[PDB]
Amino acid sequence: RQQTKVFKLVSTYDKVAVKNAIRAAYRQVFERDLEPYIINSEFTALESKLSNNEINVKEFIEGLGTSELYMKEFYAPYPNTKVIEMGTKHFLGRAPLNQKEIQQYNQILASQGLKAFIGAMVNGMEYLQTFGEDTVPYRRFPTLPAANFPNTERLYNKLTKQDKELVVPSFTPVVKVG
Amino acid sequence: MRMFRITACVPSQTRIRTQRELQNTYFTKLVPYDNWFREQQRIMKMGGKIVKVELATGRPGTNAGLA
Amino acid sequence: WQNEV
Amino acid sequence: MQDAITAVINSADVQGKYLDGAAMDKLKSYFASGELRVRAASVISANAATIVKEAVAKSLLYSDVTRPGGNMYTTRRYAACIRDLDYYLRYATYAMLAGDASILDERVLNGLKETYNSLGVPISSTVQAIQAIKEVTASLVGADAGKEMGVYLDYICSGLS
Amino acid sequence: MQDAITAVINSADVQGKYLDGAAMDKLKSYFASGELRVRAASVISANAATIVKEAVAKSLLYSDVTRPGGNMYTTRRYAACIRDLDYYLRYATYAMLAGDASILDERVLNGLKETYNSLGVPISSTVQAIQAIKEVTASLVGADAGKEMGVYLDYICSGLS
Amino acid sequence: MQDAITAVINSADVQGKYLDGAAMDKLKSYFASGELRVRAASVISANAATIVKEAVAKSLLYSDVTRPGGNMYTTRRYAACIRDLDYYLRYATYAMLAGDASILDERVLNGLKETYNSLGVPISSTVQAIQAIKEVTASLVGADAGKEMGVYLDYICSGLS
Amino acid sequence: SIVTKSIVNADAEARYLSPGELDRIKAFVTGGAARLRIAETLTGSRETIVKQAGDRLFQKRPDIVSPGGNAYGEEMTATCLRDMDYYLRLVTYGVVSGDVTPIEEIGLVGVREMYRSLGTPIEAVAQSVREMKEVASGLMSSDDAAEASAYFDFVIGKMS
Amino acid sequence: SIVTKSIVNADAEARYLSPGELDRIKAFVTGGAARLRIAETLTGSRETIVKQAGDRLFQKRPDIVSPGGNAYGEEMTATCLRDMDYYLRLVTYGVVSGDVTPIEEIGLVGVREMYRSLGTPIEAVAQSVREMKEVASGLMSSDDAAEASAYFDFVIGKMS
Amino acid sequence: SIVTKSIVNADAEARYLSPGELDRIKAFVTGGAARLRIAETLTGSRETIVKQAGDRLFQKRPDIVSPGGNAYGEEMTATCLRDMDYYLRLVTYGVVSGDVTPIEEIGLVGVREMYRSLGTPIEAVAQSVREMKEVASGLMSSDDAAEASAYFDFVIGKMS
Amino acid sequence: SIVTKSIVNADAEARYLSPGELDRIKAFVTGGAARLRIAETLTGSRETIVKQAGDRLFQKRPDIVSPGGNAYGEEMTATCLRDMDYYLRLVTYGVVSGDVTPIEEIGLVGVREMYRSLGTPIEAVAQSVREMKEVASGLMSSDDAAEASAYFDFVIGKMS
Amino acid sequence: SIVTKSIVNADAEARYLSPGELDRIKAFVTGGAARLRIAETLTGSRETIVKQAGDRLFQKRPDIVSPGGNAYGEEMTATCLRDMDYYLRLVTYGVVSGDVTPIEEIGLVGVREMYRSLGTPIEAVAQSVREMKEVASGLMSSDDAAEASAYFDFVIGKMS
Amino acid sequence: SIVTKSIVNADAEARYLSPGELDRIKAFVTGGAARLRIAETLTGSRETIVKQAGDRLFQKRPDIVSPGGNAYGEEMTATCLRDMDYYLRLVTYGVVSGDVTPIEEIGLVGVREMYRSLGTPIEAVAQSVREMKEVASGLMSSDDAAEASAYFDFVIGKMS
Ligand SMILES: *[C@@H](C)[C@H]1/C(=C/c2[nH]c(/C=C3N=C(/C=C4\NC(=O)C(CC)=C4C)C(C)=C\3CCC(=O)O)c(CCC(=O)O)c2C)NC(=O)[C@@H]1C
Ligand SMILES: *[C@H](C)[C@H]1/C(=C/c2[nH]c(/C=C3N=C(/C=C4\NC(=O)C(CC)=C4C)C(C)=C\3CCC(=O)O)c(CCC(=O)O)c2C)NC(=O)[C@@H]1C
Ligand SMILES: *[C@H](C)[C@H]1/C(=C/c2[nH]c(/C=C3N=C(/C=C4\NC(=O)C(CC)=C4C)C(C)=C\3CCC(=O)O)c(CCC(=O)O)c2C)NC(=O)[C@@H]1C
Ligand SMILES: *[C@H](C)[C@H]1/C(=C/c2[nH]c(/C=C3N=C(/C=C4\NC(=O)C(CC)=C4C)C(C)=C\3CCC(=O)O)c(CCC(=O)O)c2C)NC(=O)[C@@H]1C
Ligand SMILES: *[C@H](C)[C@H]1/C(=C/c2[nH]c(/C=C3N=C(/C=C4\NC(=O)C(CC)=C4C)C(C)=C\3CCC(=O)O)c(CCC(=O)O)c2C)NC(=O)[C@@H]1C
Ligand SMILES: *[C@H](C)[C@H]1/C(=C/c2[nH]c(/C=C3N=C(/C=C4\NC(=O)C(CC)=C4C)C(C)=C\3CCC(=O)O)c(CCC(=O)O)c2C)NC(=O)[C@@H]1C
Ligand SMILES: *[C@H](C)[C@H]1/C(=C/c2[nH]c(/C=C3N=C(/C=C4\NC(=O)C(CC)=C4C)C(C)=C\3CCC(=O)O)c(CCC(=O)O)c2C)NC(=O)[C@@H]1C
Ligand SMILES: CC1=C(/C=C/C(C)=C/C=C/C(C)=C/C=C/C=C(C)/C=C/C=C(C)/C=C/C2=C(C)C(=O)CCC2(C)C)C(C)(C)CCC1=O
Repeated sequence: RQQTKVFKLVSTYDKVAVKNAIRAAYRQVFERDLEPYIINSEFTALESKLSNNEINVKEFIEGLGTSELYMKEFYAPYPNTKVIEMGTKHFLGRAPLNQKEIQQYNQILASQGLKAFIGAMVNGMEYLQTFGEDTVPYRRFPTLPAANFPNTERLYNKLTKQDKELVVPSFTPVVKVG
Repeated sequence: MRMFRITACVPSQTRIRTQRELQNTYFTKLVPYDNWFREQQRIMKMGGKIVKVELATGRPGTNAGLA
Repeated sequence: WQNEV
Repeated sequence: MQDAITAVINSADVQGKYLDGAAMDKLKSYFASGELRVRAASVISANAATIVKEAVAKSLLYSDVTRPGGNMYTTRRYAACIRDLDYYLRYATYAMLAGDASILDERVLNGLKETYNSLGVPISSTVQAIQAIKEVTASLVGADAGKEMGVYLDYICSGLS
Repeated sequence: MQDAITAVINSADVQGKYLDGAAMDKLKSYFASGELRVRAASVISANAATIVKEAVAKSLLYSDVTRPGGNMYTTRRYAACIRDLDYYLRYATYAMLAGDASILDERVLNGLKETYNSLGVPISSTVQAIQAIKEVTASLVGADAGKEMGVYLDYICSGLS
Repeated sequence: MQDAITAVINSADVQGKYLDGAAMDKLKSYFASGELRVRAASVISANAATIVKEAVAKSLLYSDVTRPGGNMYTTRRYAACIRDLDYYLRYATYAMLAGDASILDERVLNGLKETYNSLGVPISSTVQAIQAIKEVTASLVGADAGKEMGVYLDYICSGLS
Repeated sequence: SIVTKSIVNADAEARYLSPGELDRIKAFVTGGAARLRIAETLTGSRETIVKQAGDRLFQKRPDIVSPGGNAYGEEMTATCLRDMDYYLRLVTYGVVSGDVTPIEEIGLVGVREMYRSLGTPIEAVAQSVREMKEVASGLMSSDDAAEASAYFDFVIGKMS
Repeated sequence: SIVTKSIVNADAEARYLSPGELDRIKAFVTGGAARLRIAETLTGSRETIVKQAGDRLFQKRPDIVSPGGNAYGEEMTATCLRDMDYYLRLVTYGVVSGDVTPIEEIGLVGVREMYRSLGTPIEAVAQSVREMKEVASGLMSSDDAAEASAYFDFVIGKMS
Repeated sequence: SIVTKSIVNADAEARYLSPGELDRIKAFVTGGAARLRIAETLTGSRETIVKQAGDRLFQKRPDIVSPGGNAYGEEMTATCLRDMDYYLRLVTYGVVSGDVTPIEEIGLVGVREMYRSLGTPIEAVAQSVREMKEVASGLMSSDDAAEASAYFDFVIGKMS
Repeated sequence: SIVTKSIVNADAEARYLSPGELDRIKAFVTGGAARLRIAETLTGSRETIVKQAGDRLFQKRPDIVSPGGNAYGEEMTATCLRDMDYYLRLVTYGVVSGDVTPIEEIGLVGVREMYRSLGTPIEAVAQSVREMKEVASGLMSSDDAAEASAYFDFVIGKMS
Repeated sequence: SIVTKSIVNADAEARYLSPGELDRIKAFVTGGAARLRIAETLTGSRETIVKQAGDRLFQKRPDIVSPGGNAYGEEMTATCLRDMDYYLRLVTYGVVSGDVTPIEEIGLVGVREMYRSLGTPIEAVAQSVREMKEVASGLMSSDDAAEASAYFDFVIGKMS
Repeated sequence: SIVTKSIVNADAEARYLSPGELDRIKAFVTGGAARLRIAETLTGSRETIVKQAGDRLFQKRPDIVSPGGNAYGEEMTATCLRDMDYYLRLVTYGVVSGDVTPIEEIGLVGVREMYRSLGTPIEAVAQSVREMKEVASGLMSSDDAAEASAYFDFVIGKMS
């Protein structure tokens, strides 16, 4: 929680800093360096746009999310619930908040697909209040609400493709309506 | 995909951030048409002022061929 | 001209 | 945004003195009007979707805007216009609750006029649509709240003009 | 984005009418040309790296632009220039396949002139590099295919200029 | 960013030539000034908050800016001024230690003037605060280092102006 | 057009069009004559097919034109006829495009909100476009029935 | 104000004001009369409240008025009394508004950094705000004093 | 209910309930006798309230029962009466609880998906709930009529 | 496979296969006979195709076997020919499957890391696959030659 | 320059360039005489080290100078010597500057892409840089050799 | 330690340490001897430092040890000296590590909330740390005095 670096693209003049931020964003979104997962870098246009400062780091993160590679890695081989877990881990930095969030994101993934899910989870108020418009998303250690910390810890304590089980399939409701 | 470019100034109303902030305080960014409504709603709800907005990419009134 | 009730 | 109380407080604070007789008179006026504002808000929350429906019907449907070649043509642009009028009605109700036009300025009119100009949206047509909103909401809330809701809708139109 | 087919569809959509004889023959013309366009796109994709290679070789390499002081000196901006040329070739192939330049002005020319002016990129050198691209592609694919490739490439040139 | 060392290296690289006698003399001059620059930077960083303290005290405090109706009214705006003066002092120290006023252009002056214009920050009062900071730093860190800080502070205020 | 869709996918992947896409546009361009024939047949016989399908929709759903329905009143049934004309023209546009993008973005994306605002029973419109499907299949050739029915099925499913 | 808070809460959910929220604004507008009466009580004796609170704090914290202290000197004491008056005015604004948003926005955000820059002990000013709280409670009815105590203690806790 | 709403709102800001929330709960619990009596009144006229509510609805929108409508026979009209009693029970739940959230928890979340998968015109359902409100206000006191009309109106708004 | 590719692209938007994808699957399943015939024509001449392609490459680019080169050793010449055979198998897989997905999944993605770790020039092996394509087109029917050269061209251009 | 890198780190942490970096800058500015002397040592004999490094590369990698290879032509080898001269000049710039920021900002950012568009065996370029480092170390005096070798093998590490 | 921060930054960028990081580690290791000397000097006089620091603090702030204060009893004064010993140990830890990382990680994150919970005046604790700084400077060499006063001033500023 303390031994980490937060990548803020303070200025695009420093090209080395821009490249470092881009690589860190790749690592955060995809969990790995995307050298052995691509023929060639397909995000070159996004890199050029960010380097010219025509878009913000949030736009770069959204473009990474709304990419064929992400749906190849974390959407294609997993059900919708696992996709929700992985997406909220990669972008928001923490596990699903509750069953309301899971229900909503399932609704988007059932009505508009993965691009709408990524766009809603990136343009949400929580994303801007946490990472702003210039910070690459980073792993978070939330205290609240209940069970968010254990779910996030379980999500982040396992390497990529460690297992196919669901850390947070759904929160068992204490009170069932009707 | 009918892209907008928006020049917006979002001030800080709660926290006095001690590091540089013009990169996200007054910024000219690119936002897609589909995302633009949500982005502008978020910006207005955050107290920022939309200094300018324009349709940099796309043609107005295009009935078909908006991809 | 009907509806299956 | 601001309301009547916040507006009065800021007006007193900008020159940095306490609330004098005029400020508390304004506060009394807003407190008296609060009952009517809450009732009109309840009515509009009742019939927002309706008011939008007959407003567009008497202002937009079967006109040069909805037909092919018009900006409201196509189901996509129709849904966009419907959502625009829905948000306009909701924010006019919000301003009616607050008693202040600050919410319209900093939440409905910043970045919207030039957004329409970029999209080529007909400003003169949306003005008449908002006026239809005014008349329809006046027919429901009554004249007393109708005049103030029309004041807010006219503020929206003038900012959009 | 819109191709020739989608351009015709939109043009008929503006008047909200079924496709008439003019659109009829436009669609026939596009479908006739598609037979050659597909082969041209395939052959261009065959050696897209190559054409960029010898085009830069005959147009920019061993010149003051690539020498120290030139705007291609240092490996970073050299890679940027090569990536830009790859973008130009790919998007011109996209336009040729689609048969319409909406993609060109919609993706590659979005602020490109302003970016090049601010960055100080030499417009004349870029135009000469694109002309080398056009000549190499025309020689590789043929006279006619090179012709419709070069019309789009000259569109990039005009947008940059 | 560029400093005296980086400035000399860039000047040599644009001609694509190795360092020569003139570049060597520039490097030795910067190295000689490095002692003064480092000690001035350390002394400024030791009591930068105090420098801002007597800077604001003798320029803005008990004036129309701090009183209600000014842009320094309210604790939030006062903290904004404190942080802005901290920005200016820190970046002036960075420029002085680097020896080149390139950090100010690409990290401070970039969008600062128009940002203040959009936020309504009075430019003249900010320039006066910069002058007060210049005088305080000159009195605190000696004459030569004082003038070195003052030249960059004047650069900052001129960019604001 | 499928050419636009293939270009969009290739640009998303940042790659030139794959052999599958090239074969797709090749088959589309070689078979454009049949699509144009379908478009011409639909345009020529649009007025009769729309009227017949509207009549069959009335026969299935008489309440739509009952005194109190959205289509009741000769104005409000002529507007159904015009809406069916619009959807038939959209299907004709899609047939000559090879994909469903114009159908999606002219009358499909946001159709539910429009028909909620107007109060139209969207399921009734689904039945109407179905009836358009049977009428077109009746008037049009057997082999082209699959091609036309694919687009009609897409419109029905999305707008159902 | 509670009206602004309810409006923002509804807007964040993209809805209208719920019935219970509407009753909450009903109650707030009903109690506005008592709120304005408390505001009158606070404003009428502002100078007396400030003077008594300042004297009490000076007796309780003589270091600030002692030589070498931040408030030492007649001008410094006058400036501190001006700050006391400012915070009393903010408390009155919060009382009339029915919430603490105006107080926080005007004189509670960045106050720590501000007073650190000014070299003023934040705890001493918090104690002075407390003293104004007791002085106002003494000059005001029980229910009114309880109502104003919420804003007074909010200011004290936020600054402390 | 209102207590649940206040608890959730406080939890959102991670704070104890404000005095406004506390005395709102105070007034609600003190006045709950009238709310419970009004819920009793609505429960007692349940059979009749549903009876003339459905009668007026069908006389206003016969298409839902006419040829082509969702509820043609006495069987589907009985299903309408069943749903009608459902939402009467929901309004009673809201009246006793005092806050609309249980209604949202029961008969307002995903309701559009329900009445699109069933073909039911949701506008007709809104009209039926409006007939609820009209006849129920007819059979109760004016102030109690408004107290119940708050929840009936909220259900109507969630309909359209 | 075009099947799996279309399914993945469909599930990306979470909806059934579009009419264009279904039409492409039509064409692919219909032409699977010709695709598999190209499968036999490639699989039956593997030794001759690899022999001629590698042999002619070795005189286009003598540096691959020049002193200090990547493949001076006769063992390294055979290793390069084994890479030849692997890539030919992968292209046959792609041709039979009708999509470039098997090539990507087996022997294309990460190839740049492959050949930088082993130091082999990417351009030389791209010329290798080009010679593969030339020989294969020479040794098969014209339409088969074009169909196989589509996947040859894909692998060549896309890795190179 | 070390000062620029220190300023960048401080700005990233929003610091005042803490004494742990100020002493490093002090030591660099005091000892810059030795670094600049190494600058003359490298610059004056640049032609020498360039020639022997190119020689050694050609014995170790003669394929690149072979007609198949990239360096063949008696002018392509001239361009290799020119690139080696640029890299030596960059190393001199970095040595005088005190850090590797000029190295990466001039000739390391995207060097892989730069050499991929020319077909150059980038690992052979790294070997040439290694030969240059060996020659320079053998030509200069021990600790100066290590000081230059830091920037050199930084260049090799980024180049491989 | 600078080693830990450098390794964390390199891992965040997923790269080996740059030459600037390496020679920073070089300088840190070289100065480790003097840092260990300062740490030993502070550790060998721990009881003396805490004793005179507490005596001077109580002389300056007698109210805390007076009856009714936080540190009235002998147990309370011993607990103050215990906290003093903690902070001196943390200062020694930071001096050994060459940075303020251990101090902030152990006894500076949430210290304000902790002492607010215990009712301990933060300013009194800051004055205690200042007294320790004075004593250590008095019994230690001037350069070492400044080196330790860096950490002492960091702790004092963190308290304030
Ligand atoms: C007295 C017991 C305490 C005390 C007070 C004190 N304050 C100042 C100076 C200033 N106080 C303010 C504060 C505000 N201005 C605003 O507009 C608001 C927001 C509503 C606040 C809170 C300001 C701005 C100043 C600066 C002077 C000016 O008026 O512009 C002083 C004098 C400081 C000096 O050095 O001149 C004093 C003494 N100080 C203490 O130590 C006591 C705890
Ligand atoms: C103070 C003496 C004068 C003054 C200043 C003032 N500034 C703001 C707000 C901002 N100032 C900046 C400037 C910078 N941020 C940076 O990161 C840097 C470069 C490193 C600079 C120069 C910004 C970005 C803002 C807005 C964002 C923010 O607050 O962080 C204010 C507050 C405005 C408000 O109420 O929103 C003030 C008061 N105003 C005066 O009147 C003085 C002359
Ligand atoms: C008929 C079987 C169904 C039906 C139809 C109906 N439609 C309207 C009114 C409109 N229909 C449209 C539709 C479109 N406009 C477009 O641009 C597109 C694509 C090209 C479509 C699909 C519009 C926009 C209107 C508004 C009027 C106008 O066009 O100006 C009505 C009238 C409803 C009313 O209240 O007036 C009706 C009756 N209604 C049914 O119940 C049937 C299921
Ligand atoms: C209807 C009365 C008029 C009309 C509407 C119309 N609007 C759009 C597109 C947009 N409208 C908005 C609106 C807002 N953004 C905000 O932040 C606010 C505050 C509530 C509002 C009102 C936006 C952001 C867009 C663009 C993004 C999006 O549409 O999702 C269109 C579509 C234009 C087009 O498709 O090119 C239309 C048709 N059109 C008229 O003719 C009426 C006068
Ligand atoms: C030589 C040992 C290896 C090799 C290199 C090689 N390079 C070129 C041509 C060029 N390379 C560059 C680029 C740079 N040289 C530098 O020193 C830097 C500074 C950062 C850069 C970016 C340039 C500019 C050219 C020539 C173009 C121009 O305008 O000058 C060649 C020739 C390629 C050709 O076919 O022309 C060669 C041979 N190749 C090997 O095989 C060796 C391992
Ligand atoms: C090459 C023919 C010429 C040349 C090129 C050059 N370009 C840049 C920098 C940029 N180029 C672009 C352009 C695009 N980015 C995109 O994503 C697309 C659309 C898909 C385009 C057309 C941009 C945005 C930049 C800025 C960001 C970046 O550097 O990536 C440079 C570098 C300039 C610098 O100083 O950094 C260069 C060298 N230069 C020539 O001399 C040729 C004539
Ligand atoms: C021939 C066209 C080029 C060439 C070949 C070459 N390859 C190697 C070594 C290996 N090549 C591979 C590659 C693959 N193995 C696979 O299974 C796949 C497809 C699924 C690929 C792409 C591997 C794994 C090796 C090493 C392990 C093994 O050999 O089994 C060498 C030897 C390199 C060495 O020095 O050891 C060579 C020479 N060389 C050229 O110059 C041609 C351009
Ligand atoms: C079915 C359906 C509907 C339509 C429903 C319909 C068709 C509704 C229409 C109902 C109609 C036709 C109502 C007629 C009302 C006439 C009145 C009150 C005039 C009275 C005149 C008087 C008292 C004058 C008396 C007189 C006076 C005083 C004199 O001075 C002397 C003479 C004179 C005679 C003039 C809806 C639209 C609701 C929904 C959709 C839908 O499908």
